[PDB]
Formats: sequence, structure tokens, C-alpha cells
Amino acid sequence: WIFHALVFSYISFALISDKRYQKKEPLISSVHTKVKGIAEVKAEILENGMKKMVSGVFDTADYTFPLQGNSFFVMTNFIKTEGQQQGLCPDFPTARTICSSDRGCKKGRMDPQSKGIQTGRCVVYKERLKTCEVSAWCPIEEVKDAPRPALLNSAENFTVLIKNNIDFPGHNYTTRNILPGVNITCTFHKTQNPQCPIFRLGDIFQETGDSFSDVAIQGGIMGIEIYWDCNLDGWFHHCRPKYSFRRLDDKTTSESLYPGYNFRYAKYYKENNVEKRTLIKVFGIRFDILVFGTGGKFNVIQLAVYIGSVISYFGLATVFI
Amino acid sequence: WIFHALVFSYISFALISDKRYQKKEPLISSVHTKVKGIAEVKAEILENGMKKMVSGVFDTADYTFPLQGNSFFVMTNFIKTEGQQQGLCPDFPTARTICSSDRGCKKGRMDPQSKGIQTGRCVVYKERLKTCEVSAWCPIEEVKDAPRPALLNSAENFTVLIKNNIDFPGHNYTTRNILPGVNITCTFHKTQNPQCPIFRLGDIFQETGDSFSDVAIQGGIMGIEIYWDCNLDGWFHHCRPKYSFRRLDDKTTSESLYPGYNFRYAKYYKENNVEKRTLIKVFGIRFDILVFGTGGKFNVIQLAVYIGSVISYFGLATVFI
Amino acid sequence: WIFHALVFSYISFALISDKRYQKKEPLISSVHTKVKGIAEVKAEILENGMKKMVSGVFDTADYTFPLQGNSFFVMTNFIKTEGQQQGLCPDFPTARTICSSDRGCKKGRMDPQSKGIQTGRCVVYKERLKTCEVSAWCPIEEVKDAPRPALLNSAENFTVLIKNNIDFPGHNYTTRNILPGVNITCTFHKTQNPQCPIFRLGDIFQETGDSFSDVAIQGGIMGIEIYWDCNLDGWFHHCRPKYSFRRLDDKTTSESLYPGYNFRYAKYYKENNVEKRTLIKVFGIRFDILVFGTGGKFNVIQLAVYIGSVISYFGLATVFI
Ligand SMILES: O=C(NCC1(N2CCN(c3ccccc3)CC2)CCOCC1)c1cccnc1Sc1ccccc1
Ligand SMILES: O=C(NCC1(N2CCN(c3ccccc3)CC2)CCOCC1)c1cccnc1Sc1ccccc1
Ligand SMILES: O=C(NCC1(N2CCN(c3ccccc3)CC2)CCOCC1)c1cccnc1Sc1ccccc1
Ligand SMILES: *[C@@H]1O[C@H](CO)[C@@H](O[C@@H]2O[C@H](CO)[C@@H](O)[C@H](O)[C@H]2NC(C)=O)[C@H](O)[C@H]1NC(C)=O
Ligand SMILES: *[C@@H]1O[C@H](CO)[C@@H](O[C@@H]2O[C@H](CO)[C@@H](O)[C@H](O)[C@H]2NC(C)=O)[C@H](O)[C@H]1NC(C)=O
Ligand SMILES: *[C@@H]1O[C@H](CO)[C@@H](O[C@@H]2O[C@H](CO)[C@@H](O)[C@H](O)[C@H]2NC(C)=O)[C@H](O)[C@H]1NC(C)=O
Ligand SMILES: *[C@@H]1O[C@H](CO)[C@@H](O)[C@H](O)[C@H]1NC(C)=O
Ligand SMILES: *[C@@H]1O[C@H](CO)[C@@H](O)[C@H](O)[C@H]1NC(C)=O
Ligand SMILES: *[C@@H]1O[C@H](CO)[C@@H](O)[C@H](O)[C@H]1NC(C)=O
Ligand SMILES: *[C@@H]1O[C@H](CO)[C@@H](O)[C@H](O)[C@H]1NC(C)=O
Ligand SMILES: *[C@@H]1O[C@H](CO)[C@@H](O)[C@H](O)[C@H]1NC(C)=O
Ligand SMILES: *[C@@H]1O[C@H](CO)[C@@H](O)[C@H](O)[C@H]1NC(C)=O
Repeated sequence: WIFHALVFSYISFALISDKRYQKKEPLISSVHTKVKGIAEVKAEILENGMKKMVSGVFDTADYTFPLQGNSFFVMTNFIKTEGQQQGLCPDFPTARTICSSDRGCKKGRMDPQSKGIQTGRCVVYKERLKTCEVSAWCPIEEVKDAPRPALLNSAENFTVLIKNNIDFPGHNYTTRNILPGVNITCTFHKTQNPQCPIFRLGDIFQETGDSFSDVAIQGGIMGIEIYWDCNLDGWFHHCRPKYSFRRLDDKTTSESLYPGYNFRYAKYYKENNVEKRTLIKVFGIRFDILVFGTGGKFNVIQLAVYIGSVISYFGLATVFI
Repeated sequence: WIFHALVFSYISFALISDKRYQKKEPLISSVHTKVKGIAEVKAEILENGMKKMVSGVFDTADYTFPLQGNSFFVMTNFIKTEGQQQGLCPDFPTARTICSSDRGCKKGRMDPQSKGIQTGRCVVYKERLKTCEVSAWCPIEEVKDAPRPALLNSAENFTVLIKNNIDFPGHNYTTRNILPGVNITCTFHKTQNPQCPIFRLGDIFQETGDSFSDVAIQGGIMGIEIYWDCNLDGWFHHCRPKYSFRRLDDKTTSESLYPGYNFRYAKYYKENNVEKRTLIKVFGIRFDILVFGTGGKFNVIQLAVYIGSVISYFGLATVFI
Repeated sequence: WIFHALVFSYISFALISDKRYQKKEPLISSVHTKVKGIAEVKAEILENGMKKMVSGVFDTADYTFPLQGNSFFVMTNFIKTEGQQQGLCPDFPTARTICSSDRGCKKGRMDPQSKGIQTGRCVVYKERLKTCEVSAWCPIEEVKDAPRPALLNSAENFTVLIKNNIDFPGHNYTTRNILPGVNITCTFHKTQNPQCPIFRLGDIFQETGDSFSDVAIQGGIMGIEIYWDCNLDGWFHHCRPKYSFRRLDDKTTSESLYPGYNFRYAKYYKENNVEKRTLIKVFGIRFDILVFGTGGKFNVIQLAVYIGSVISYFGLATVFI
């Protein structure tokens, strides 16, 4: 009766809306990014208790790294420990490193917080303050915070140009993030330019509602999501990206869980016939470009199997009344 | 009647062909590549208007980068700007950089095309030609094209050895790209050696129909696809790779969309007690190894559910006549 | 009759166990690792036939590389060829390089085993032993084995801290590897600490049953699997990682298939106004963090379609008797 027409209607609807006539294949993604922008570093940092003038112009080669694994990194802050060489030196004053006597130092001791192996001697670091002498790259990098305003704070004004190429192998269909002939000069805006592949980093942090400066002080991990909802039927054809932004780092703020994003980068060189090293603690934001999607095209066997689930609601819907 | 036997036959066929008795799980891929080959660079390049002799032998450490994220890079061309140091200098003559007077330069101006921050002064670059003086790594890298024949043109003769390891966790089945005891000495050929994991790069560009030289001049992004169609039933067992090749870069040829593949690599050093930098614009092909596949093994619940869609064509096929 | 209740029971069971009422979406993973530990290298290596003292303290910046593509590398051994410069030199004595006369050397010949291009001359390498003179980075790196105990053998005591963030976009559900407030100080143990994100590398090799020392001599590729079985219904809620460990390298032990894991890292520098290079053959373990999983939440259309397969066993189960 009428309930049968409503069962046919709701069933065929669930078919249409849920695209069950379609077979759905996962996508294959390739990413290629070009980061643009420079930054001028004028700041006053404190090195070893003394004030020091940090200046210099930073371009692409000085703060970024080519995209490896659908992700790129933009340095936003740094601490620089210059002139290190293999030797013996008192470890940096810390609750774990301070020693009253040689009894507080055990030869061969290693500590997660330290970067050296103890010799077993208690030596003076400054004045009457004593720390356990270690063998390491000397002098030891100080335990301090990253610069109070991030040295490369201007990075929010930088631009990332993203090129995404997706392919569905089963359906033999290839398409790319940028269709031909589009006006490339634009900034991505949620509404004004939803297809602009040019992203201002500050814009991204506003979309996720995080402040770029705060994250820039100690680093973070941001996420650029490129969603691909795709239809390959022709009766309704659509297959373009949807750009969303999600902040990926944990924001723990606990010294035990290593917050932010940073890494220790070495620059080796020789000086006065001695092996030497300039260690730079590098702070910045890692952007992770996550491309996910599904491509649909009608399958007879799928539409069949669905019908086979559906005739049982024809008959069973008849048996209900 | 006969239509019922044809419905059972077409249904059970769709089962067999579409492997619907089988549950299908996605694969997990690990890649490990070893690139072999060297190249001799004898060429004459033009630096700052003057001819210069570019020579040298390039081995693995000089042109490639270990595989990060199922992809490896092979440099094929380069422009080298040596001796840069932080300072002030006239920007390179360009439609956007040429100034008639100090009125064309605004102090603090930054430009996507430039690598510096303007001081607000109009200075001479050469002769009577004036550009806006900038603060940057000086001298500025010239605006020129990459060498006319690619300096590392020999890269087409290089070899990539690919090692792929796939695992299906649900089915607890692990297999690798190279089965034991195979004659490793071979070049992959579509027909003569379809299982050779040794790929000549030129061969790859011929398969995709792109010329290796052209792409090598300004760089590109190529794609090595490893398809895994796999059957874990035993009645029919097959699970080997299918190597296909697809060119991934967009081939735009528009100065606004940054064509090819290149990146700006810095080499820092100290000289005459001055912080100095040799900037190399690096051109090459990025190879993206895309491993996709599906592993099938018969599922009772799946075969069931399919039968449950199928009995409705038994009965409904009876009701049709 | 009773067989109908057993068909309803086995069917509804297959529903419950196989979670067919649930729609299942694949996960999105982001990884962030921090490696901790240092190593002291005291060893005696043989360079060019003469004994040499290898010593030095190695920290994070000296042996690891930030996580690129859900994978990180820990160097465990190395051979160091210092002072190389572009020139001519006899290739290293090898079955393929040894020449009786200039007839054994062809000008322009390149060989997979060699790192140079032959000049076509047969010269003395040592004493009366002759090899084919090549143009390359000179002197050529010796053909030898990696140090007999791995120089960075202590790497098994190192620690990897893994931070995984997964997201299901369709279900709008985000969760991370580390829930808040957990006691971070711990070592992952299969039973004692199944949720500890802190992994000792030696522990990992014991779990996979490989010896860390052996692999550390010539390198390897290990696999850290993070499985995510997840339920988003609330009636039964569970969504945590399962850490498993699988050794990914092929363990071929054949000189033709490049066993282990190693790469040739160049350190360029200038000396006596000559372009020079220190080549280091780097041996270590690459860890591949493989995050896979599935998130389930009940779907009306799915539960429907299943019922539609099921009523045909109601009726067909009736027709069987
Ligand atoms: O040197 C500095 N940064 C260089 C970094 N590079 C990037 C490019 N890498 C790279 C490597 C291989 C292939 C391709 C690319 C290398 C490493 C370091 C890691 O983080 C990103 C940038 C640095 C930091 C802090 C203050 N200064 C300066 S250099 C400087 C000196 C004087 C004036 C201005 C800048
Ligand atoms: O130096 C040159 N190329 C080195 C590259 N490397 C690769 C290896 N990287 C790497 C880094 C970390 C871990 C593991 C690996 C570093 C960067 C640069 C980026 O592109 C690939 C090669 C270079 C370019 C243009 C003319 N010359 C020369 S060097 C030279 C000088 C004189 C004679 C012959 C070669
Ligand atoms: O130099 C040595 N190792 C440095 C490695 N780095 C890591 C960090 N990379 C990196 C690059 C860009 C961004 C971020 C990071 C660079 C390359 C080399 C590749 O393998 C990992 C470590 C090395 C090897 C063998 C003996 N010695 C020494 S240095 C030394 C000298 C004297 C005393 C102690 C150590
Ligand atoms: C990013 O760029 C904007 C625009 O150039 C900067 O904002 C300008 O700042 C200057 C002085 O710093 C002011 O005179 C302008 O009025 C500002 N313009 C706008 C539109 O706000 C901003 O400071 C830059 N960000 C960083 C971190 O340097
Ligand atoms: C790649 O290698 C081939 C083979 O060695 C090169 O082709 C040879 O070139 C030499 C002179 O350049 C000729 O004498 C040979 O007859 C050629 N052999 C063949 C089979 O063609 C080729 O030039 C190399 N490619 C590049 C870019 O250097
Ligand atoms: C990893 O660390 C352990 C613990 O410090 C080392 O084992 C100790 O070795 C010292 C001397 O080498 C002995 O005196 C201790 O009794 C050992 N302790 C234990 C618990 O075994 C081990 O040698 C380190 N591994 C490497 C490769 O250096
Ligand atoms: C995919 O479709 C295009 C359409 O022209 C065709 O040229 C190409 O050969 C197809 N791919 C395969 C593998 O058949
Ligand atoms: C692109 O759009 C901008 C406005 O946002 C406009 O100024 C510019 O001229 C356009 N480019 C072209 C080539 O039309
Ligand atoms: C996978 O199968 C092998 C076959 O011998 C078995 O040894 C191994 O334990 C299985 N894996 C698991 C997790 O049970
Ligand atoms: C591998 O095949 C080649 C021919 O392509 C042959 O010359 C070589 O001897 C073979 N290797 C072995 C070990 O049989
Ligand atoms: C996901 O759920 C949270 C729950 O509060 C909500 O705030 C958020 O807006 C949801 N995401 C979307 C895209 O609606
Ligand atoms: C964490 O557990 C260890 C024992 O494994 C204990 O010594 C330590 O005090 C605990 N930390 C906290 C904060 O409770």
C-alpha cells in the first residue's frame, strides 16, 4: 500500500544520499610546496649572562626545509651555542647537576637532562657554584627559555603555496589541486577564496583559533587538511579540495613531555686545527599536509547487492502489516 | 526455469569475479631505495656576465638524499652563488627592482621576487642602471635560467634499486618486493623484466613518455607506482607488485606558479672572521614511490551477507516472470 | 522453529561480533618523536692499514635526524674518509679494479662498484699492486667492513618518545596517543606498561627477537606499529593504541642487494684554497612508525542493508526445512 511506496522511497533515497550505487575507492596524494617570505631579526638576547645583539636577514634557505613526507618546517625561533668542541666541562647548573662535593658525581653517569658523561668530579661552573664535570661538546648549552618574542616572529606573514595531485587508480582518473588558468594571485580565505592554494600562515592559525606568536615562541605542529569528495558519474560531477586547518601538537606545557616543536641542529667546522661545532636549538612550526578523500563511480555489482538487500524490505515490509 | 539458472549463474559469477566471498584489507608499505651512478660535469656557465668553467665529479653524496617518506631526490642541475654575507647591496635588475630615483624605494619594503628588505635608497647595480638597495645575503643571486643543457644530464643513466615491504595486519601476512634467490642483475623492462626492482631513470621517463633532458633542466616530480593485487586463498594465490610510472608535476610553464622542482640550499662557512654563505639553487627530479594495494581472503560473514543479497534475486527473479 | 531462532541468533551475532551495525572509517595519523640518549665512542679503527684512535661524545645532534614521513633514523656505526678533493687517483684495489696494464683501463669507464670515471691509465695503488686511475673525490673510500663492534653500540640504551595524533574526519573525532595526566616516567613493557609511549630501542629488538648489536653493525630498518581499534558508540567505548614491533629490512646478506641500512653523507669545506670534502659512510637503524586503524560508529543505512541481507535468511531458512 502506501507504506510500500514509503519503503521504496526511503530505500531508494538511502541509495541516492548514501551513494550506494557507487563503488568508492581511496585516493593517492602527492604534495609539493613552495614557501615564500623573509624575516629580519633585530633582537637582544642574553648569552651566558651578558647581553648580545642578534641581527640578520633570513631567507628561504635559512629557515625552511623541502617537503619530506607531505610536511614542511618553518623555523620561528632559535638559541645558538657557538664554538663547542669535544672536551671536559662543568655541566650547566640545574637541580640535577649541582654538586656539593665529588660524592655527588659518579664517573660514567648519564642523565636524560644532561648532554654529557660525568667524569666523577665536582667542579665550579661559576663563582662558588659547583656542578658535576662531564665529558661532552663543551661548553654545554645553557638551560634557558627560547627568546621572549620569537626571533622569527614575522613568519606569520609567510606564504605556503601547496600543489596537490590526486589519482584514483581503479577508476583511472587523475586530477590536481590547481585547475588550469586560475588567477594564482590571491590569499586563501574560507569564503572569499576557497580554492586559492596560497595560504598565509597567520591566516591558518586564526582559522584554528591559535595565536601564531605563542606557538612561534616554542614551536608547534599544525595540520593542513585537504579533503577530496569526488563524484565520477557525470550526471553529478564534483571533485575539488576542501581546505581545513587543525592544530596537531598536544599543547601539554609539561617539561616532562617535551612541549612545542624543536630540534638540535649541528654545524660542524674546523678551527685552529680543532674539531668544532656550533649547536643551534631550532624552534618552529611543522605543517603536516593531510590529503584524504574518496572517489565514487556507479557499480552494477554494488547497485545489485544493494537491491538484494532491498527486496527483503519489499517482502518483509509486506509481511509487517 | 532457465532465467533462474542464469540469475544463479550471473550472481555467482559476480561473486567470483568481484571476489565478494573475500574480505579485503588495505596494505602497509615500507620503502628503501639505493641510488647508484655518478656524473661528470664539464660545462661552461655564465656568472655575472663572465664565462666560467664548471667541472667536477659528482657521486651519490653530492646529488641525492636518503628516502624520506617513500620518496627520494636526484639533483640534475644547479646554479651556484658563492661568497654571500649579510649586508647591503643593490637588488638584481628586474622589472620590479629597477628604480629611477630614491622615490621608487620604500624603506622596509619586501617583495615576493626579492630576497631582501629595502633600505629605501636607489643605487647603481651596473653602469647607470639602478636598483633598490636591499639588506640581505649579498650579492643577490642573479635572475637567470638554469644551465641550457642540465649540468647533471647523465642522471638518466642512474639506477634506483627499490625495496618494498608490505604487510596485511588483519590477515597476519608479510611479503616483500624481492622474493629470495632472484637474479638481481637486470634492468626493469615492462615485458622483459616486470619483476626487476632495478629501474633506470631514463627508462622511467620513456615509459611515461616524458623527455628526461627537458625535465632535468628545471626539475620535475615523477611517480613510481607499485600496485599490489593479492589473493590469500590458496585455491588461487597471487601477490606480486605491478610497476607503473606516472609524471606527477603539473607542467604549468608559468612563472607565477613556480614550475619544475628546485630548492634553495645554503652552505654556511666562516671566512676572514666573517659569517659567509654559499647559496646553491638545486634543480632535480623528486621520485615519489606510491605503494597501494588490497589483500583478500574469504570471509564467512561476507559470503553470508552476499548470499543474503542474493536470495532476494532468487525470489524476486521468480516474481519477475 | 528452533533452527529459525538459531539463524536469528547466529545472524545477529555475526552482526554484533563483526560490528556490521557500525560504519567504519580509516584514521588520519600524525607522528612526533623525541629521541634521548648519548654515546661515548672509544674504539680503535684501521684506516689505510694503520691503527687509529676513534674517540668522542655523541649527542642528539650528532646521530639522529628529525622525523620525516613518520620515521626517524639513529646512526649506530660509521666509516670516515677525510680530506677528499676533486682529482685523479688509483681506484681502491678490488677484483674489478685491479689492472695488469693500461689495457685493463678504458678512458671514460664507469662501474657500479667504483666512485670515479677512469682516465684509461693503470697506476700503482700500493707497492706493485696496480688499479685503474679514476677521476673522482680523492682518495677513494676504502672497501672495508663496518667497525667490528658498532661504534655507537650504546644506541640500544637510547629512548624514543612517540606522540601520535589520530583523527577521524567523517566522525569528527580527534584523539592522541597520550591521554592527559599519565605518569610519563616509564619504559614501555608489553605487559607492565602497554600504554607507555617511551620505548627503549633494545627492548624493541628483543620484542622482535633480533639482536640489536648485529643490526647495529651494518644497519637495519625496524618497524613500530601503532594499531588503533576504536569504537565510538558509547555503549562500548574503546580507542587506544596497541604497540607492536616488526623488523622491516630484508636481512638478505648478499653483497649484490646492498644489505643493512647506510648512506653516504658529505661534509664540504675549504682548505688551503681548495674545495674539500669529508665523506662519512653512515650506518644505523631507521625506525618506521606505522599507524593504522579503523573507527566505528553505528550507521542506520548500514544496519539496514545488513537486515536486508538477513531477512533472506529468515525466509530462505524457512524454505530449507
Ligand atoms: O642555519 C640556520 N638555519 C638553517 C636551517 N637549515 C635549513 C636548510 N637545511 C637543508 C639541509 C639539506 C637540504 C636542504 C635544506 C639545512 C638547515 C637549520 C634547520 O632549520 C631550518 C633552517 C640558522 C639558525 C639560526 C640562526 N642563524 C642561522 S644561519 C644565518 C647566519 C647569519 C645571518 C642569517 C642567517
Ligand atoms: O653540495 C652539493 N650537493 C649536495 C646536496 N646534498 C646532498 C646530501 N645532503 C644530505 C644532508 C643530510 C643527510 C644526508 C644527505 C646534503 C645536500 C645538496 C642538496 O641536493 C642534493 C645534494 C653541490 C651542488 C652543486 C655543485 N656542487 C656541489 S658539491 C661539489 C663540489 C665540488 C666538486 C663536486 C661536487
Ligand atoms: O657528523 C656526524 N653525524 C651527523 C649526522 N647529522 C645529523 C644531523 N643532520 C641534520 C641535517 C639537517 C637538519 C637536521 C639534522 C645532519 C647530519 C649525519 C647523518 O647521520 C646522522 C648524524 C658524525 C658522523 C661520524 C663521526 N662523527 C660525526 S660528528 C663528531 C665529531 C667529533 C666528535 C663527535 C662527533
Ligand atoms: C605582518 O605584516 C603586516 C603588514 O605589513 C605588519 O603590520 C604592519 O606593521 C607596521 C609596523 O610594524 C604598521 O606600520 C602597519 O600599519 C601594519 N599593517 C597592518 C595591516 O597591520 C605586521 O607587523 C607583520 N607581522 C610581523 C610579526 O612582523
Ligand atoms: C648514457 O649512457 C649511454 C651509454 O654509455 C650514452 O650513450 C653513449 O654515448 C657515447 C658518447 O657519449 C657513444 O659513443 C655511445 O655510442 C653511446 N651508446 C649508446 C648505447 O647510446 C649516453 O650518452 C649517456 N647519457 C648521457 C646523458 O650522458
Ligand atoms: C646499556 O646500559 C646498561 C646499564 O647501564 C649497561 O649494562 C651495565 O654495564 C656496566 C658496565 O658496562 C656494568 O657494570 C653493569 O652491571 C651493567 N648493568 C646492567 C643492568 O646490565 C650496558 O652495557 C649498556 N649497553 C651498552 C651497549 O653500552
Ligand atoms: C586512462 O584514460 C585515458 C583517457 O584517454 C587513456 O588514454 C589511458 O590509456 C587510460 N589508462 C589506462 C591505464 O588505460
Ligand atoms: C587576480 O585578481 C586580483 C584581485 O584579487 C587582480 O588584481 C588581478 O589583476 C587578477 N589577475 C588577473 C591575471 O586577472
Ligand atoms: C602469523 O603467522 C605466523 C606463522 O608461523 C605465526 O608464527 C605468527 O605468530 C602469526 N602472528 C601472530 C600475531 O599470531
Ligand atoms: C643474470 O642474468 C644475466 C642475463 O640477463 C646473466 O648474464 C647473469 O649471469 C645472471 N646471473 C646469474 C647469477 O645467473
Ligand atoms: C566536532 O565536535 C565538536 C564538539 O564540541 C564541535 O565543537 C565541532 O564544531 C565539531 N566539528 C565540526 C566540523 O562541526
Ligand atoms: C611514576 O611511576 C614511578 C614508578 O614506576 C614512580 O617512581 C614515580 O614517582 C611516578 N610518578 C608520579 C608523578 O607519580
